[PDB]
Amino acid sequence: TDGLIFSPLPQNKNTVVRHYSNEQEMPNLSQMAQRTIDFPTQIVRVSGNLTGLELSCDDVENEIDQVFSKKISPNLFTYNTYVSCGYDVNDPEQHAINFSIQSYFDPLTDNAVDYLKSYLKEYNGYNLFNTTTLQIENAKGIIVSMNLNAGLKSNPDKTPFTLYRQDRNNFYFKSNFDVRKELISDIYQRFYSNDPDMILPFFDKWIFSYAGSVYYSILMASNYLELQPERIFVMENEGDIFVSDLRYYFANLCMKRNPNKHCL
Amino acid sequence: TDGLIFSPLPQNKNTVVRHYSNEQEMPNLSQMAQRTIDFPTQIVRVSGNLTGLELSCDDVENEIDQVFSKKISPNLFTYNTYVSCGYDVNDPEQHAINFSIQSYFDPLTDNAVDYLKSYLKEYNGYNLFNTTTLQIENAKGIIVSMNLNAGLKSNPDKTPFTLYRQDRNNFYFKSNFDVRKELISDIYQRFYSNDPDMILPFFDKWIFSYAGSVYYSILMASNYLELQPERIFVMENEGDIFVSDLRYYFANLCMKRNPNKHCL
Repeated sequence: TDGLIFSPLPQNKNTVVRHYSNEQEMPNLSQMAQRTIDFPTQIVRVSGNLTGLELSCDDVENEIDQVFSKKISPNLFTYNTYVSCGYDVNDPEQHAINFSIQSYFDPLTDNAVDYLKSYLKEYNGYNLFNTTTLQIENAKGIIVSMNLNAGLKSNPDKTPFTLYRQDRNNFYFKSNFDVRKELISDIYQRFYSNDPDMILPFFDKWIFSYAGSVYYSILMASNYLELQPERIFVMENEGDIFVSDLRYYFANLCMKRNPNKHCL
Repeated sequence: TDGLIFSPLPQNKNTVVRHYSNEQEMPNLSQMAQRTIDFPTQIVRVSGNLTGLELSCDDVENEIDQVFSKKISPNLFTYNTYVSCGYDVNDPEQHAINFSIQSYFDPLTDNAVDYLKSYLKEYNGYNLFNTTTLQIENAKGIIVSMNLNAGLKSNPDKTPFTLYRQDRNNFYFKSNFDVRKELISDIYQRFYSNDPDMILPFFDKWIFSYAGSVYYSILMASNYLELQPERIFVMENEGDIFVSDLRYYFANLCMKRNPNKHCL
């Protein structure tokens, strides 16, 4: 209802999907302080045609889970991973015909970085089904292009609301780890506050430099806010960006968390 | 008003702003095809503290227009320029205390490229007020992070409306010239259509691959659309991005242009 909400994943016919994530967990700053060096976000964007290989999607997904997903633990990494396998519904054995892996993940500590370098030594480039390779890439960086909605939602259980104002701001980060350490932590600490000396400086930092002044009136009139931090991964090659289908946004139900029913 | 609408940030207090652009001109694909030289988008992001120099904002704005804006003609360039000057409101002369130039522009013809290279040799690095220099930079490329709003606007003359759905999609372009040639032209040609075989394939191309299907219902229910194509200029240095405060969006007042008063 309120808090972090993940967008629904892509719907497709005759597909087994496995989805694994701990990104809903709040950033734990005490844990991330144990990483003392920058490390790039790891990106997987792999797919392949399996037609004729006589694999089942159970085999495909179990093998990917064994060489990738089960090696990335929620206690060492923040990750969001989506593994798809399409099958031939008309094939008497319903063999797989394709698969895809989409993932981003970040080591959370220096020890996690150590583990990661050993995992990569073993599995980067792993041959998947003699069709493609498990290629784990370094994102060069990430551009967050963040949208803010402020408005009045009559019915909190439904999607429509009266949009009063929309703003965009854009920031470059070295990694999704830094996004979580700096931006996501601050959303939790100050975006869900009705203390004016918390939320308005939050607006000045992330929306625009005097947004606190502009939004005081707007927050008094509003009861519902959203932040959509679109994460645009900047890859090494010129012109190569990656935006995962794995999205999240923040809904702020002021009407339910504050006595005055509004956001200030 | 509908079509391209400029959306600068709310003007800071005690500021003189001049805004110059021909970007509201629709793309003419036949004219744009006459350019054979790929050229990067030109970027100006200049600012300086003028406190104590006893300049008026008129002095500032006229000097900038003489060495910059007047030199970039709308018949050789597509440009968008915002020149700001803050003044000391309590100073009896209200002297200037700061200024900024924000601009992006593209040569429209091979001859315009010729003029540009000569203009740059003369004026790149020009001394502005013994405080900073006029620097024109090459954008490496542009990431467009485009937002779509669809909803129900009761009163077309005011801002609020009932938001039904929002989507983001992201694209890389080499230049703003390419953005206008590919995306902006298509906005004019198909987004401003109530032909389902025009607008819904537009959605399939630019929003997401089956957006026509999902939006069919929503466009029948909606009467108001917006596209916010945020242009994130990627500069040469790693981690260096530029977003101008000069934004534009496209409003589509389906109530004013279509017989059944809705977007389909």
